[PDB]
Amino acid sequence: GCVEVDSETEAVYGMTFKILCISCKRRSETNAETFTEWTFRQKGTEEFVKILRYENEVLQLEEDERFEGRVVWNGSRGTKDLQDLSIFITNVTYNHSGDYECHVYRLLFFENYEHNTSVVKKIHIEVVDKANRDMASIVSEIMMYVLIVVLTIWLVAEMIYCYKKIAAATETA
Amino acid sequence: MEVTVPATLNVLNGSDARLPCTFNSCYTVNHKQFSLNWTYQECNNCSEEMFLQFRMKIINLKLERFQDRVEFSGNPSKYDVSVMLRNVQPEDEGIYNCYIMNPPDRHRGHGKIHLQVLM
Amino acid sequence: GPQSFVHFTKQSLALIEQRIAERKSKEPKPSSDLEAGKQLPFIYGDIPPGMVSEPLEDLDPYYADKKTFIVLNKGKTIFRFNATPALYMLSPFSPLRRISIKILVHSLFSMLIMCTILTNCIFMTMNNPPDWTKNVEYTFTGIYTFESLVKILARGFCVGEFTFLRDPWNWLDFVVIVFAYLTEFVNLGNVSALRTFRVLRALKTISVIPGLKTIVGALIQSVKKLSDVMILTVFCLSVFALIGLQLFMGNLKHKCFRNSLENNETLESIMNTLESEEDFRKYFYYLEGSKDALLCGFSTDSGQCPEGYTCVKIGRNPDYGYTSFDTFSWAFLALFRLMTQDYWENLYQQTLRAAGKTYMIFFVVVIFLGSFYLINLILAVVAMAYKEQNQANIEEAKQKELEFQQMLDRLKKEQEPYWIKFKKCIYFIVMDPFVDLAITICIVLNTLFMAMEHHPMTEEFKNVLAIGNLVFTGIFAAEMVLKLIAMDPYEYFQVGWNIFDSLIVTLSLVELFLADVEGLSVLRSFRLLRVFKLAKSWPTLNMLIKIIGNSVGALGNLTLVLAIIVFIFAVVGMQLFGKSYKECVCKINDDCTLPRWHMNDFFHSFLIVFRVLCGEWIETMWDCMEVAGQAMCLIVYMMVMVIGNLVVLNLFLALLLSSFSSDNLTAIEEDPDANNLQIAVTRIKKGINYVKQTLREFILKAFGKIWWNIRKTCYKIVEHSWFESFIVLMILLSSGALAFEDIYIERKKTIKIILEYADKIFTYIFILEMLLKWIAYGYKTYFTNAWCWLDFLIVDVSLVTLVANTLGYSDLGPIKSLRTLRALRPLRALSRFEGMRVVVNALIGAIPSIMNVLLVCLIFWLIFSIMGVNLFAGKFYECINTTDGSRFPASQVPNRSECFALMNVSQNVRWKNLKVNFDNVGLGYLSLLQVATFKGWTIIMYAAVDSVNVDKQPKYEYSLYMYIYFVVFIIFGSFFTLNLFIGVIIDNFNQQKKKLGGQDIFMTEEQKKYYNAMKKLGSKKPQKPIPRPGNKIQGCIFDLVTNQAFDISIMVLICLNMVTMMVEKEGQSQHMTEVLYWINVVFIILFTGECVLKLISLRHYYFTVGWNIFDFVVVIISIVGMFLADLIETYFVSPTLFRVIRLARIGRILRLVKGAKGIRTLLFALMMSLPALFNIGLLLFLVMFIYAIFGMSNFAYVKKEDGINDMFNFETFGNSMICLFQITTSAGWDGLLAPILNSKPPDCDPKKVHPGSSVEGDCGNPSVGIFYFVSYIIISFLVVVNMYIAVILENFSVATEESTEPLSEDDFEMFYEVWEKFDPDATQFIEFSKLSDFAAALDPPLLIAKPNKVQLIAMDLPMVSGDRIHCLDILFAFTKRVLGESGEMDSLRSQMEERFMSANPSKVSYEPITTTLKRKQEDV
Ligand SMILES: COCC(CCO[C@H]1CC[C@@]2(C)C(=CC[C@H]3[C@@H]4C[C@@H]5O[C@]6(CC[C@@H](C)CO6)[C@@H](C)[C@@H]5[C@@]4(C)CC[C@@H]32)C1)COC
Ligand SMILES: CC(C)CCC[C@@H](C)[C@H]1CC[C@H]2[C@@H]3CC=C4C[C@@H](OC(=O)CCC(=O)O)CC[C@]4(C)[C@H]3CC[C@]12C
Ligand SMILES: *[C@@H]1O[C@H](CO)[C@@H](O)[C@H](O)[C@H]1NC(C)=O
Ligand SMILES: *[C@@H]1O[C@H](CO)[C@@H](O)[C@H](O)[C@H]1NC(C)=O
Repeated sequence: GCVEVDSETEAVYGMTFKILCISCKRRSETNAETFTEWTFRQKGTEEFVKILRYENEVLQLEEDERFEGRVVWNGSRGTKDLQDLSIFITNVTYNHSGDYECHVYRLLFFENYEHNTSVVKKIHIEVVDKANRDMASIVSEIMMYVLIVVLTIWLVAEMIYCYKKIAAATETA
Repeated sequence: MEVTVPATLNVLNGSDARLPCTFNSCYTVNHKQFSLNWTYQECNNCSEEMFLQFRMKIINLKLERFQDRVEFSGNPSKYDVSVMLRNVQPEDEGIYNCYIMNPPDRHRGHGKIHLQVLM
Repeated sequence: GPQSFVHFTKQSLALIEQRIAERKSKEPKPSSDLEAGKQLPFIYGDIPPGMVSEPLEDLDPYYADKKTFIVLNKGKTIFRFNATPALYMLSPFSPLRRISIKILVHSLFSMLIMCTILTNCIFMTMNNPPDWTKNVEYTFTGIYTFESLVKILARGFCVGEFTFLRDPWNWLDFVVIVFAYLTEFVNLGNVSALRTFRVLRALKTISVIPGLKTIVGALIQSVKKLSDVMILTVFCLSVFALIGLQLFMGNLKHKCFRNSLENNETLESIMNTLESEEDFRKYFYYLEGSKDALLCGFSTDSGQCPEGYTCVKIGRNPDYGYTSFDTFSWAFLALFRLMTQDYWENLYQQTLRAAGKTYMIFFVVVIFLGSFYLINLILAVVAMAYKEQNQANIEEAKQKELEFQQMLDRLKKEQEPYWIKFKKCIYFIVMDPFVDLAITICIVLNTLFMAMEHHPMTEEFKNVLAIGNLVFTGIFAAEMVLKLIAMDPYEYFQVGWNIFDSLIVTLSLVELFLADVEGLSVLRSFRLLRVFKLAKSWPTLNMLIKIIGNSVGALGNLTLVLAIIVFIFAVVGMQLFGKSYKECVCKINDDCTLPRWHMNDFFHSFLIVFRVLCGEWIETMWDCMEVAGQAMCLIVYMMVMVIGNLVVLNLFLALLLSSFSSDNLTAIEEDPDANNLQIAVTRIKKGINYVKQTLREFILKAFGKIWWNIRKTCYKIVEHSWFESFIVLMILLSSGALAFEDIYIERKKTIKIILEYADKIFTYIFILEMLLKWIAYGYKTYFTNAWCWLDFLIVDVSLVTLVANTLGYSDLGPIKSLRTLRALRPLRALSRFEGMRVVVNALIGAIPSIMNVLLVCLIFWLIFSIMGVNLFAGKFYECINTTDGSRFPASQVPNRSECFALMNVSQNVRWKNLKVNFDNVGLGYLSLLQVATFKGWTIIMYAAVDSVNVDKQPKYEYSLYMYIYFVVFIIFGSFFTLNLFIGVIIDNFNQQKKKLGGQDIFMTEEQKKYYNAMKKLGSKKPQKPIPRPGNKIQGCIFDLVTNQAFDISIMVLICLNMVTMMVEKEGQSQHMTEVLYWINVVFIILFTGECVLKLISLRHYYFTVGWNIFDFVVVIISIVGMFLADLIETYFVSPTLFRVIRLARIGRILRLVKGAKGIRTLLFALMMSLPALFNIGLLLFLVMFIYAIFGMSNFAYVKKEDGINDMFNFETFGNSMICLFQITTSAGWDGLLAPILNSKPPDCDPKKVHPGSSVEGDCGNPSVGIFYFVSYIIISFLVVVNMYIAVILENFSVATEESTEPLSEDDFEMFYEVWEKFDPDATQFIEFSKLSDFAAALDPPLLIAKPNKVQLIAMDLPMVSGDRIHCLDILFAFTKRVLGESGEMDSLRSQMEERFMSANPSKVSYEPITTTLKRKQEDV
């Protein structure tokens, strides 16, 4: 089922990016009328201003020219029980860097009860000129390579050793 | 529903007559749903007059024919719906009926007592 | 005494009383061949015509003094009596009592009583009898009164020793008759229970049916061995129940409470004014369809309340409130559940949901000790007990036979047209081998032609099957009628198989001719039984036939009582709870309609008794406890459990041993015909060799040292232990890397990359390891070794996955799917751990047998599944409403067309089929597997018994009596196939044992070297009595601590500690908690007191006795638990840690075992079993792990319908192992399978965008789901049977060997002084003729009394040249007589020889020429 994933944090300038925000309901079986607001603070400024609000399978996108187009909903489709509020940002420009508050507003619909939860997720986004390969990737690659090499070295060492040994042995008789 | 009453009850004029009625219903007695009606008919083919009814409490209709001589004398939670007729008079002779519903028990109970007044 | 027959006369009586007087004036056993009830000995021959059935003088001379007399039946039956005048009124000579005896001893009378009992049973079965049943019960009371009057008038009431009342069963008759009298003549009241007491009439069966008393006696005596194993089961259930009470106390009460209570309400003001389960829902969280709140938990790994709902502890336990851990009582009940594994899946998924998933460890321990160990101890002892009887009886039986022979022998010593032409033609035309092969292949073809049925059969196929069954009936009929006229009609009907065939062809012609539309199972299933004629040749199906024939044969009387029992309990249930249900149905089924399993009818009562017999008693018990109170219902259901399961188990073991008696029932000579099929086999082999030769004839007519150095090198580097250990390390790490591949893997976006690169490193290492082994062993040696093949295959799959990944051909369908085959990677570890290797090669050596006993099982279940398909074939298509899931009422929407019209005019209505139905022999096999495992059987049954037609809305119970089908199926399959299976398995696990030389199968070498010492520990008994130390006061202290008094007082103190530990309960007052804490304080200080006393006295030696070490461990653990829990309570907070620590106090409870020899020996057998169970547990953990990886891989994004909750969902190696442990005991696999079986998108949605992840599609693959689950069930079943065999072997072993050790040194010194008086030269050589006085000159225990030569020749003593013998061989030969055949014998033999060769090197004078026995054989 649903799995809370943290979004990526860097976007490659002049390309596209996908801001994940997954707010799984605690109990899958229940139902709700989720609707979300996304607000964002450009790195360097101090204010959280709304960019989009997505209720009832329509993305009312705010008039900020920092996002005139360039964004479309990649979140749950045609369900009105959203549970996946990720948006897609085609054409990541340098102004898309900063902080993103993904406000969810769930109305859990129950037996005789309408709870109205407000979950908030926040994301840090850096617009980079070129995709920096993640440190874990390169560290893991270097580790694998040095480990392979040292393992073959240890093996061939023990090999040459036991071979010299058994060779002295077979020439002894 | 099993309802236990005496088919005939013989009482001396002027004495107190307890009309016993208990009922074997397995379900617990919920006072918010339990129903009891006590009625009175002079004969099997005569009109019934309700004189006491339980609806979330006790309801005594104070029929003129009984004056204020009717009293409840039971305990519904203990499956007892008996009534008391104080200082019995000759005109009290007749048929008395204990009707009982104990939801969600499906079947309605009915007890019938023939009260006879002795000299 | 062949002429020992004199009418009992007054004169004889006179002599009797005279001899009594002679005995009484001066102040042997009854011969077991002249007792009453047996058969008359033959020495008497036949009875004179007049003397039979008349007072005869008592024949046993044992009673020759007492006033007793016999009367013999015309069937030569014996009946004791008492010659005292009956009731001081009726002399044995009064013609009244005379004819009384006359009528008592007969065969008309027993049949009379038995027929009356059967009619009375039939009348009991009715629940609401009509009016005339009053007169019928009058008649039955009359017959009982009359027969009891006959008996009491004949044999006297109690006025004599041999009399009515002394008969124990006659007490039951007396009770029956007096209760009938009362119930008829007093109108006591509350008759609902009095009426029940007349069911004891049905017990008089046991008195009347000839030969049941012995069977009930056998069962009663088979119980008396369940003395220890019931003490122990009560004790283990109690300890585990105190544990459960200490951990989960009040846990199953958490309920997801609301969070926005308005109107200033609170939890209490609500929990007071709240009664209806339609109102609880407004304030709690009830799942869409259910009748409880949603159990939640405060931890993070427990369940989860939906948002706006807090987890609070209030309300009413789950399941009508009956099952929980709030009180020790309910703890014991829930643990009886969890032991009998009876719907324990719900206790599992309820505690794990409330307490937390971490507590699965508790269940692992409970199911492995309590469920697995106890059921095996039971199955052990009864078996052993039962086996004992067989031996004895069979021994005794053959003994009597010998006597009969000798008895016989004593007597012998004392004596000292063209119609016939045609008939011959056809009898030759029925050519045994060829027409036999024809019949057999036609039988198999008819079966495989009926199996070609499915539900939506196009009419073409249907008429094909029609004419096919026509032609097959024709062929079978033709051949049977031919065989009939071939021989004499009499000769035809002589052989049983021909009666079978004739009956079947009769039925076939019946329903062909008459075209019975009302019944289908009348024919369409009975033509199937012909498949049994394969028993001719098949030597395994023949074993199933012999098992069944036993069940209705020799070992059939036992089966009878089972019927009786399953009847009696049945009608008991119908009389106690009968009216109670219909009266209280509104409580147990909100619709005010009887539940599916009531006891308001005799049929349903028998259903529920059968259900509780096959191991599903709990749901019906909750309903019955809700209606008829917790008082009667528990008594009834526990009585049913114990009695019925005991009888079923004795029956099962009886059939098992009687079939395994194949060694004892093998007395047949060479078969009159080996195999008529084999005749044709040989003949066609002859023909094929002939045609081979002819065709070959016609065809011929028509026409560098360094390399071996390197290999030795690699051999070294691959055998070198460091390399093996390193390889196992890499294997374990690769399996871990598999385990991390959850659904959350996308969240851990660093572990993902590390694991990817580590998979690369691992496949590289394993390729290098493969190459090393290659260069070392060589392809020839390598590919020979199977383990090497599994490694090769799995590393090749890894390699191809790697190359497909690096090339970039990922996501190309199969390759992606191929990644899931990566899950077979842990299996590479199977070859490194010798435990798993030895268990696996054991099971692989046992596969062949289960191939035959699975082929017979598959044929049998195919018979049952075609029988099924014929009855239930798309009659499951209900027209449910999906909103709630309630089958529409058959009053509307009768025929499917209406269901579709309703769909068109409305919504949420689906012409829905079951998922495991009988639509074709395929799904038939699956549903039969379910019904045979009782997991889902209930849904299959309900939807079947509602069947109406091919497509019609099923009515509520329109075909009720098809329950019978299931029960009969169950029995055979689940109680005969299994039986048959078990048979060969033990035989197999015996043969393999004999194959290895009595060795234990499931143990390594090292485990066995441990095992031998663990056996040494058992029955050591060299124990030194500790010496009384030197101090005045220490004096009295030791004097105290050694008497039995002090120890028994400590034991009773421990028992009181138990009873003060269990008296706690959920919600108890604060005051009671404080006083229990103080009582526990006093118990702690007192146990520490006794420990300090033992220390003061025994000093160091305290730490000698292991049990004292356990005592010290417990007392330290206990005072720790006290102080530490105090510190928790005061300093820290977390209650979970607190309770799990306080749990440590139960050590003192455990300390009880010391006293019971009986409890100890059992669990000592356990601790000597633990090695084998560890290897099997390792293997089972590999299999569970491998299946868990597949679970996470392909069953992760399945829908969540039933058994796949938010929890328990194959979404993590934690939850996946939860579910796999659930279905390891076969529990609940129906539910886990149900959502996987959705494929098409009215049940699933194959474009379901899983948020966060990217794996579209939320419905699993059925063709892999059923494979997964069936394979895991079968593997679990095999591994569990291995476990059962291990423990039963250990139990059979501990009991057989009992041993002590004698040892004395002074015996050697007396042997030396007696040596000098006969050997003055100290030559160590004595004469054999002089040894006759030597051996009679020793002192005890070495003394042997004359005549000594009788035993000296049997000792096998060697003799050196000159009729002379050494000193050592005599000294050891005498040593072996006193010490015995112990392991120290051959060890002591070595040391005495090695010390002698070092002192006397002259071996030339030691060479023996013969022995004591071989020389005497030369003399004789
Ligand atoms: C006549 O003398 C025979 C003697 C050899 C006796 O070997 C015995 C070994 C134990 C063994 C295999 C035997 C009989 C009952 C068997 C038990 C019956 C129960 O059945 C099971 C399995 C099937 C379940 C339905 C019920 O429980 C097991 C738990 C129980 C069982 C299989 C445990 C093992 C028992 C035979 C040699 O004498 C020279
Ligand atoms: C010996 C084996 C092979 C069979 C044992 C069968 C018994 C377990 C059956 C037969 C008679 C049944 C009993 C018939 C009568 C009663 C009395 C009954 O109690 C009452 O009726 C009380 C009535 C009242 O108090 O007014 C409780 C069930 C019980 C014990 C039944 C329990 C189940 C019994 C003992
Ligand atoms: C997400 O958005 C992109 C861009 O519109 C779209 O092409 C893609 O199909 C979407 N994917 C999902 C999973 O909805
Ligand atoms: C951000 O970039 C846009 C062009 O994409 C530009 O119009 C705008 O002025 C920039 N804002 C700032 C603060 O530099």
